[PDB]
Amino acid sequence: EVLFQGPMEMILEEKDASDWIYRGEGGANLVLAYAGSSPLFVGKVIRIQKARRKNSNGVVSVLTSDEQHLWRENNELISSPNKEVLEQRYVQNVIIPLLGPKHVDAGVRVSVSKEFLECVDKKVTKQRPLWRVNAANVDTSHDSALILNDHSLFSQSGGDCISVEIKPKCGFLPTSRFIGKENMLKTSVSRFKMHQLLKLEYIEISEESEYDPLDLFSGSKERVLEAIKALYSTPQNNFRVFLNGSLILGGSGESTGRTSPEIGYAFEDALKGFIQSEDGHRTECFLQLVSDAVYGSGVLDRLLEIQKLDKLDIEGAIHCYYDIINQPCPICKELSLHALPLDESLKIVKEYLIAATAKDCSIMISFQSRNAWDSEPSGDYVSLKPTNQTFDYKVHFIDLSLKPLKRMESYYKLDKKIISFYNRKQKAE
Ligand SMILES: Nc1ncnc2c1ncn2[C@@H]1O[C@H](COP(=O)(O)OP(=O)(O)O)[C@@H](O)[C@H]1O
Ligand SMILES: O=c1c(O)cccc2cc(O)c(O)c(O)c12
Ligand SMILES: [Mg+2]
Ligand SMILES: [Zn+2]
Repeated sequence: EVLFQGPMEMILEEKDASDWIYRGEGGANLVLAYAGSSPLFVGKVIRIQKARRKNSNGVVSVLTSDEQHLWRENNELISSPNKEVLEQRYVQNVIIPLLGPKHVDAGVRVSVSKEFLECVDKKVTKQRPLWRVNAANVDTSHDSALILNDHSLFSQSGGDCISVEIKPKCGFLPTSRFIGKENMLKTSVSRFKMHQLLKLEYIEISEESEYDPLDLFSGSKERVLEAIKALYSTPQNNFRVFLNGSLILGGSGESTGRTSPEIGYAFEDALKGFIQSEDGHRTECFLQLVSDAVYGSGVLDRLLEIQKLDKLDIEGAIHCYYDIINQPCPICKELSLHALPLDESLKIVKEYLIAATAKDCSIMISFQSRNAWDSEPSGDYVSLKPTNQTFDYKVHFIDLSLKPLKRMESYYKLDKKIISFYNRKQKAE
């Protein structure tokens, strides 16, 4: 019998920085994969908050007063001390009751020192997209991070692990009575298709995408495989494929261009030893695999129901927003929405923000080939007949983030700019 220290929370220090390597980033977070030898972290990633270069006391504020009231239904949620606890609690107490816990497993919090976040910042700057380093770096005045399972790995070997990420976007067309007569194309063209035109105007993509979200969310196995083939053709930032955690198709921390014959030949070859098919045929087999696992899993049906919590479109919901923040409505100048009880205006706005989490999130699908000698069977698999192979798979949601109340104004101005530009571009017959 020996004396042990009393329980204490783990803090990561300069030593532990080198055990992580750049994986990717979006607008809010940097993500790193564990390249070390500890069993705690094998097959994990860490999610670190970026800084884009407070209440009535000078003390910084986690949620604004309006946000505390909007989300007051859960007392723990609005009591969150930092953004890491807020995100755990949002996923645990808001999202998982709506999606289920099978395809969601929130993270585990961990503390970090300032030198750790200075190491990670210097470490990754070389592998980040340049316009990302222009706009944001690691927030080194923070003291927490989130640990999560690495969903590009099937097993927390003797055979490659191949996985895909799909950012599916909004899969339905609005039916709101609050969409004005001039804007009726919003009822027949998807937001994603109209948005493409504006992205081209701003040099953010090089070609219009072939992908249509109404296909992927249709419930038709023919339409679904068609969407997967369009994603492969024009991935932009909606499709990525990893081999043992390393990217082999799509953009790194950013969107990318069309799959050229040269790209396709390289990808066709990277699939050797996962798909057992003669040369020039593995790609066709792999896209059927992804399609079958997306449709067979069923995960998109419940996701679409959360998106449809946006019931009035932003053209309706924006009026409830201006009641919430006790402001004269700039849009009007309507005694319908503005005559609602406070509690109903609040519910509409809150469900709008929840819908946005589901319109903005991603799905990661990892695969295990039973060809490998150390594979283990499960109840979730796809049988590839043209290849006489069986692949087990897992599906998980990522980026289930709480949206800030004040972005409501941004949502409205982008929408107005999308539909106006599309309207103009089509007038030119
Ligand atoms: N849990 C995870 N497992 C594996 N890869 C992940 C995981 N979470 C994020 N990533 C990768 O890192 C990227 C950025 O993460 P994300 O949380 O979307 O950042 P942001 O919140 O800034 O959009 C993702 O697009 C994905 O490729
Ligand atoms: O393209 C995006 C988009 O089209 C819509 C909505 C949210 C996004 C959020 C991100 O963090 C990001 O990097 C994006 O690239 C997008
Ligand atoms: Mg993201
Ligand atoms: Zn109004």
